[PDB]
Amino acid sequence: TMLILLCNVNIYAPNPLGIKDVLIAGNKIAAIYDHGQGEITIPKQWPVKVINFDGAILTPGFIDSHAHITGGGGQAGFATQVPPVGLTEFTHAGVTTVVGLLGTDDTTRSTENLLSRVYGLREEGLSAYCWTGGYHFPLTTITGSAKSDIAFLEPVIGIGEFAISDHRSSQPTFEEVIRLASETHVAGLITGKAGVIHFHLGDGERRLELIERAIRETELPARVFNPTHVNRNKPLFEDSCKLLSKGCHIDLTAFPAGTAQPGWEACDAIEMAVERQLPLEQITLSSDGGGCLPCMDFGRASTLGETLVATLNKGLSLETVLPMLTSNVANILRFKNKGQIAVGFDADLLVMNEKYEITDVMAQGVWHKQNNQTMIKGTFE
Amino acid sequence: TMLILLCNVNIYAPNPLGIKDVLIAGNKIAAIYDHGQGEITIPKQWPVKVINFDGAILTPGFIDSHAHITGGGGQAGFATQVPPVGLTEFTHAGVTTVVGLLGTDDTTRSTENLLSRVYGLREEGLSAYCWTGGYHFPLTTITGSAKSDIAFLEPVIGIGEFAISDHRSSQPTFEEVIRLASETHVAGLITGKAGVIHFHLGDGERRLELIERAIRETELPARVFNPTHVNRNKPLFEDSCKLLSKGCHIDLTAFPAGTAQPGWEACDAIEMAVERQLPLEQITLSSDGGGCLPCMDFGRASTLGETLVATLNKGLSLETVLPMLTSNVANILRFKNKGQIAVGFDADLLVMNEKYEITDVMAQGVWHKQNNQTMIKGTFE
Ligand SMILES: [Zn+2]
Ligand SMILES: [Zn+2]
Ligand SMILES: [Zn+2]
Ligand SMILES: [Zn+2]
Repeated sequence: TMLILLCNVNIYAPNPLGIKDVLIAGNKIAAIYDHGQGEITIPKQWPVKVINFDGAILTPGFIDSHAHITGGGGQAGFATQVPPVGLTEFTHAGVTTVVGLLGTDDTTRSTENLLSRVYGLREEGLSAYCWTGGYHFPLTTITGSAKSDIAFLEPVIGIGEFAISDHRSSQPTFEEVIRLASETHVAGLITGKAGVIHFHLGDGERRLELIERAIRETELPARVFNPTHVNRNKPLFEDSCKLLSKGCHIDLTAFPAGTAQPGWEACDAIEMAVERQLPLEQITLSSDGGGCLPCMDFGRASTLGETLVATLNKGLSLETVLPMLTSNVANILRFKNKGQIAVGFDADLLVMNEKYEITDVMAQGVWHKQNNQTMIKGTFE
Repeated sequence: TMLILLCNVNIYAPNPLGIKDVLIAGNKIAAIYDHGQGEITIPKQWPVKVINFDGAILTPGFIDSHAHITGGGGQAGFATQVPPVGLTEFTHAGVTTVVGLLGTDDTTRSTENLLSRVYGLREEGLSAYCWTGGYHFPLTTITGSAKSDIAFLEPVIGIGEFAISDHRSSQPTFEEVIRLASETHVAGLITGKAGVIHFHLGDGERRLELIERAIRETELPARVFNPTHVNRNKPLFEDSCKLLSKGCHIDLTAFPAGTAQPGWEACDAIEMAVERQLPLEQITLSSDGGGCLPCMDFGRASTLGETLVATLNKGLSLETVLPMLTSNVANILRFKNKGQIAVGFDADLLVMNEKYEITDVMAQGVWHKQNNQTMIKGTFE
């Protein structure tokens, strides 16, 4: 029903708030206040559903900035094209907002395909956005330019998974890179949208030279450049840590456990960042859901949960790591109503048990999972 | 604030519900129930503005399907280009949703201009959509076709205002017209949007020939063809009335003052339709706000309210005419959450005094005018 009162929840906003009651009205968070020792009087004509959670952890929904919502793959033949990722693979992993992109195969797939799937997910009740462009240069777009795509297509927030330091890249020059960045950046001012360029990094030894040079040589703000897969190898991760002091957000990939290659598992990279006193608000985590992870090995949204369990199991506190999946991502992507359990924000939230497994998932004030039961399924699941 | 309680309100939903209290949650209507007297016990922890309206009339907000949000004109030289229409021109006149369009000048003005203004008005708190094309063939678009415009640009709902039977038209062929109709119609299927073509009618003796012919010879549903300015002359009005038996929605223009010229004032046309027992659900009214009205007059949204008052002073009932500004528009344009005062619909509401003047205006749950005072101005008003 439209009003939902969630009683007795231990809120991580991601900041710890202690035990609270939270009123949801429509798709928004309407109130948060201390859990009174008795009950309240609710006027009878108002339809309100009341649920007592007996102190269970309450969290913002995860914001996954890197999902191949159309499916990725296609890098070892046509038969390796991954089908579309279903609604429940996001929601049951706790992802209430997704940002889709094309990757390596931006030749058989189009931005048309990508944006249609975005709207699909929106009709099914998920919050969804996307990146235009892909790995390659010139860019795959709808209207012919990144600038026009970001200006005129509401869900498109930036340029994404644009490849550098990778054998599958377009070997882009510095001039090409800073022109692209100038286009997302200015379109972001025009629209109020992220206006970032989300870089795919591979294993090339030039690492982040292009980004380091752009920031040094140019007036482009550091935040415009958002590299991902930064834990994929060790030298890269070191450079990415250094990159933090310029102002860049950096994005770890939650690789399926024991597949982090010769780089760092995301949980180890997080622990290292904490030990080292790095600015944790500039670090994010994404799943690479629907992507292939080449030597075939498939990305899925549930690795966010597992990375989080693995960090907690090391003795890191929930408040230290949770912003990496929530408020840190909302910050760089300019999702002003997401990523926080606070009055006026969207009612995107998760409930977890003592083991940190996600039992309940609400998106836009509507339950997609409840008491560990799927409430909402996608059209063809 | 997040919850607002409207007490003692005489609801026309548009259909008369009598005296109610109405609870607003965020941007939605959440409860409607019998007023009664006595307590109302609201929890102290829940922020709720309570407002008493002493029995005053409450209606849905007006939906204006035909507004030059960028300005129209340009038909008697370059100095006659109307400037953009400020937010309050819509809200002070009770328009909570607008559908913008290009007119005669789709040469120096672009869909990019139009769409940018849609997004402008959304940022200021109005609900706004638009038609792509404009008078002329080939169409003025962003992407290169209406099909892909309607499919990929969320606020674009169809094609309009496409000219037939006018000296300023492109003299389109029947083949040209039904091809455009197939385009919006199919895009309406793909997207769930209106999928209509909104035609400008001129004073040509051929009138609605091309639409009559499309409906008779093709499989295209009648609702796809949506002529406006049907009251501009008397033969055209007779023919448009006949067209209602085919299933089409027809659109009256609220010409100002005594400017209906050789046709009918919208108030008379409406009276005639009620006397003739035509299907009134298929009749709408739009302002042409920001347009030029050459033989030269100016459209403005406040003609809507005037036409309403003029029709009630004829002895017509509010519930008979009100749907023509609200629910009948929402129906043809497939604005499933607009046009009605009902639980689950968007909180777009007007309050009127006994003289049918609009004293309050709410758009998406936010007050733009309260107690005869302007609460929100456009960025440059
Ligand atoms: Zn990648
Ligand atoms: Zn990827
Ligand atoms: Zn016209
Ligand atoms: Zn017009």
